[PDB]
Amino acid sequence: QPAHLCFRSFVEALKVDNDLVEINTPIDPNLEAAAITRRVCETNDKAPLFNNLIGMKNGLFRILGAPGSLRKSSADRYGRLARHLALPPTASMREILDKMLSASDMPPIPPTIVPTGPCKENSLDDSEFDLTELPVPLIHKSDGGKYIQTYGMHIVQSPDGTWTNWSIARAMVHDKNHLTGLVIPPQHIWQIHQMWKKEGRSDVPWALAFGVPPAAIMASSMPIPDGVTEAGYVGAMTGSSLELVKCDTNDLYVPATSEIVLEGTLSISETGPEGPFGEMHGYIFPGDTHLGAKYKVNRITYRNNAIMPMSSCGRLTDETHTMIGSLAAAEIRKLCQQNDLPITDAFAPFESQVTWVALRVDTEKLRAMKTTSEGFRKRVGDVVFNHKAGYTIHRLVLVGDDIDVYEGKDVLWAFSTRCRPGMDETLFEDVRGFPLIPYMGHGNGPAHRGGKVVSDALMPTEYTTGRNWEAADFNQSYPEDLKQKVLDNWTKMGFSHHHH
Amino acid sequence: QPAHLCFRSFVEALKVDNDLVEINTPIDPNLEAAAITRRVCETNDKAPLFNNLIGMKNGLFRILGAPGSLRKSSADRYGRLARHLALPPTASMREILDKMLSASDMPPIPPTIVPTGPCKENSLDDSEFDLTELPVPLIHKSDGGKYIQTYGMHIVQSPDGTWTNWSIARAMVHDKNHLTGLVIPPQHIWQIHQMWKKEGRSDVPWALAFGVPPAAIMASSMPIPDGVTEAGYVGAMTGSSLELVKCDTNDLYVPATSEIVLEGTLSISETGPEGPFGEMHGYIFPGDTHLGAKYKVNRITYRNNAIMPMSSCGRLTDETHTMIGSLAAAEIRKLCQQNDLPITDAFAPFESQVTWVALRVDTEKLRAMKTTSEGFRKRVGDVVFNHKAGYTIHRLVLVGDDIDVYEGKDVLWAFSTRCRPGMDETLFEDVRGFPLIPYMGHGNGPAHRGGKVVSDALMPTEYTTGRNWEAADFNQSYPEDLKQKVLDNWTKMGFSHHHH
Ligand SMILES: Cc1cc2c3c(c1C)C(C)(C)C[C@H]1C=C(c4ccccc4)[C@]4(C(=O)NC(=O)N=C4N2C[C@H](O)[C@H](O)[C@H](O)COP(=O)(O)O)N31
Ligand SMILES: Cc1cc2c3c(c1C)C(C)(C)C[C@H]1C=C(c4ccccc4)[C@]4(C(=O)NC(=O)N=C4N2C[C@H](O)[C@H](O)[C@H](O)COP(=O)(O)O)N31
Ligand SMILES: [K+]
Ligand SMILES: [K+]
Ligand SMILES: [K+]
Ligand SMILES: [K+]
Ligand SMILES: [Mn+2]
Ligand SMILES: [Mn+2]
Repeated sequence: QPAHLCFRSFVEALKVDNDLVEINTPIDPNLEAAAITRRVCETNDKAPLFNNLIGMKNGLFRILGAPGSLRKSSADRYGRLARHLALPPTASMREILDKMLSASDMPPIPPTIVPTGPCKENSLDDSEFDLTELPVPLIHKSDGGKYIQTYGMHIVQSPDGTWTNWSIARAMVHDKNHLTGLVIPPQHIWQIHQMWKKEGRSDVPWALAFGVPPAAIMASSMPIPDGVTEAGYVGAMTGSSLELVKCDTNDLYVPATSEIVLEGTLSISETGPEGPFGEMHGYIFPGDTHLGAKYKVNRITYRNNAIMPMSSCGRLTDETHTMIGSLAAAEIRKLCQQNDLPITDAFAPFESQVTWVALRVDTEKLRAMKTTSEGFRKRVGDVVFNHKAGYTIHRLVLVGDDIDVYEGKDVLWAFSTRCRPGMDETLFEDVRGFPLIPYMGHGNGPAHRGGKVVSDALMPTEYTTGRNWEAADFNQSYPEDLKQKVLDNWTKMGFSHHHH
Repeated sequence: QPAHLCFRSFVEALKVDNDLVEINTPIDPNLEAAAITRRVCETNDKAPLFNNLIGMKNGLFRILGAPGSLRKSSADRYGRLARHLALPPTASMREILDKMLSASDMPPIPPTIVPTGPCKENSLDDSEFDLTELPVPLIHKSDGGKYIQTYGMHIVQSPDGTWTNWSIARAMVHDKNHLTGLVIPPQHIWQIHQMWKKEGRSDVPWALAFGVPPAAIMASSMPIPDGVTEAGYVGAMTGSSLELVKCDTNDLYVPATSEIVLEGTLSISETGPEGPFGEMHGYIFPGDTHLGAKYKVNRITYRNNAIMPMSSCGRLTDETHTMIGSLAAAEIRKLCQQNDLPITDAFAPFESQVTWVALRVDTEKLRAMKTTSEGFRKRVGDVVFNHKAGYTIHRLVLVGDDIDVYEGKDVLWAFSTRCRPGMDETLFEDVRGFPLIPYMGHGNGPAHRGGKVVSDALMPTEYTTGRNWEAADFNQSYPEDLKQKVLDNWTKMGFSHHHH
């Protein structure tokens, strides 16, 4: 099966790419696996595959860390993401995000039901498993639980059957047969939960599939529109209908090649302690347990020699940056264009801890609008900050066409030199805020409201007559022939490879 | 003579350090020298010494580019700055800035007058030179003149004789015997000019010395206090009285080993076209000529085989970042401490185009103050933004003791995650602004006023009870023994030198 359609094949692809380290000696899921993975993420090393995890029994489980993290070379920096999508390993960020957006104006390709698959190779009923007995990792030393769920896909469906959502949200072990996890507005798992709670009749049928098709976990991490079933979006993106099998204990459908499947319910009434967790912005606040949603597990099914993917998230760079930020930026780009805003590109700079998105403006189109910074900033911020795709993003930076928004150095240069603090900004206090950012949930103001800004790094003439500067750089401040002469003579003179 | 006391010796030191490329074939001062230098600065390469400059006659002149720019390795990143100061080439930024601040509570060591020196080896009177005939560089293709002066020291003295100031300010050739240049408030060359203009009797006696003692050019780039003669500050810093010789045509004194000396006057009445110039923030606005101050040159004296230092300034990284930003930050650190503010460190992040300064706070001392963010931000911003040392800086970022302000990644992390836009900031509109920043002089508001902000990246408990988080990083989220085990086993497992 292709790597983008089968997690087991994706692991082989990473090996084939010389992007895997297999560790066959015993590794402790209590911190050691996650520490190794953390170190990998902070240094852009090869992904670790822990084949001998202390506490693994009856095939549950191996761990793959850092599945969507960065490679060291520039040329295949994003190669792990490209391997989620059947793209060449040298694919650019633009190409990855375009692939992720491509299904937005295609007909869905609904999934195909098949009678069985590898995820049915083994099973454990409610008398045979105990989640406290599995080698679930402690990912950070102060975490409030062992976070089994950092890179699986929750599956929930609307009461009326018309929308089946796939998404990543964290969850930790509560006891032998329950998890607790984050289920917060405006996320689709929360929106569907609310539908069930208003109906009031039953708990939500649920499945959590780990080691799903890589193309599916990418969509699971992306804020595609309300009401859109991710399976059909992934089908359209990949050009193939995804093969799904029915759960044994409910009528939800999981990818046939899922490594591990939990089947059960998401309660409409119960909660339990959840968190704290070392999170995407780089922090844990020890002891800050909150209540979270409570999941009951009724059945486990799994592949022979099952592999659990794990995100050891925190400071740069891991899945919470490469996937959450970039995929939100992609959706924001489209949202802006659909609102008739002249945005060509969007990216969440890693340097901002993916709390900013830089929006590249087609300034020819901007000039034709005959508008001003105040007006344009307000329009852009209303569109983005009032939409779910803008939820995680607290600062938008508008830049003109000379800036490559995928290059954080250039975004920072533009922001720092072209946006006058205060005057060239509009603050938004009456929008949904993202509480996970420390300055929100642990800050001086309301955890759930405000704290957002549009920072206009467009220069005045970009609205009127056109760019009126040249950069004081090698590229722009010397003629072509001279630049070429310098480059041609560079090593000859005494001064100091793309792949590497 | 020691490298920090003699520019010719400094050039030898760079050679000895394997930090020089001598170019002995013809190089054009029309753009080519500066393009090579620009490329060096953008790639942290070796400094270029142009020994065969097209248009050099009768010993005027060779060029050294990139005299204060960065080296590629991390271990001796700041080695060129260390070589200005007699510090080991591995000196940290903290050590360099402490050296630069050390003379602030020492008695000055006034200079020593000597009868002659190398700067007297050759002379040209007013009938023998023509500044349009010298190999003065065109540094950027759209510059409004050939900028002879990018790394020399202007020397002017108060009318009463009590203060002799040394400073860097740009100047370009106007005609055979005049320059134009920037002379703007609140700079000391401007303050002294104003004294002469109010006296109204004569033009200002002036000298411009190129290739001065490196320790002197560092002080020339630093906003030491009003009224303080840089020569005595440099004497105290180095522990040695600087040797100066008298000008021939006026009673000012220049370093004995200066490579090139211009003697003349700075007019109290005349101006001429000045600029545009590709500047420290990375931009030129072609055609934006302004009037500038006008200098008359009466005499040139120079060393045999004179060398002109040149800054090919613009985008990162050159002298305008390494020296202007860092030396302003140093002075701001001291200013804050002298105002009883609990600041331990200050640095202008390169990523901010040296328009921010990050201030590291001793949060134990902060807690004892029993204050709030609003109050503290206002206090800090009043101190800094009302002082000349804060002139160039438009954003102050307050960070706690876990952040190394010399590491821009960590400043950006703290800013992005700990400072809520708007609420955690105080804007300052009624302070002097720095017009050279594009969003000031070419922006939407007053070029000379406002546009400043204090951004508080201290978290709430840093004011009260103490830090209440741990980072989600390898360092903080795993115990010491485990971290060490991981590191010890890193290469054994399959994963991937300080000097490199
Ligand atoms: C790639 C990835 C995504 C997420 C997470 C993680 C990884 C690795 C971990 C490591 C588990 C960290 C936490 C931290 C998380 C977090 C919480 C809120 C917002 C963003 C992140 C969270 C989480 O617990 N809760 C959450 O509501 N969304 C999460 N997302 C984002 C989420 O997958 C996207 O937003 C997506 O669009 C959802 O789908 P839909 O609702 O649009 O169908 N989660
Ligand atoms: C290291 C360096 C410093 C400066 C410059 C340059 C280099 C290489 C060039 C490349 C020529 C670019 C321009 C760009 C410049 C610029 C203009 C205004 C502020 C900052 C920079 C300027 C300039 O034209 N005018 C100016 O008033 N100050 C300059 N300084 C800063 C100045 O040396 C310090 O501020 C110092 O503290 C002065 O001494 P004092 O007055 O305190 O005694 N100049
Ligand atoms: K999703
Ligand atoms: K602007
Ligand atoms: K000075
Ligand atoms: K704050
Ligand atoms: Mn969804
Ligand atoms: Mn001074």
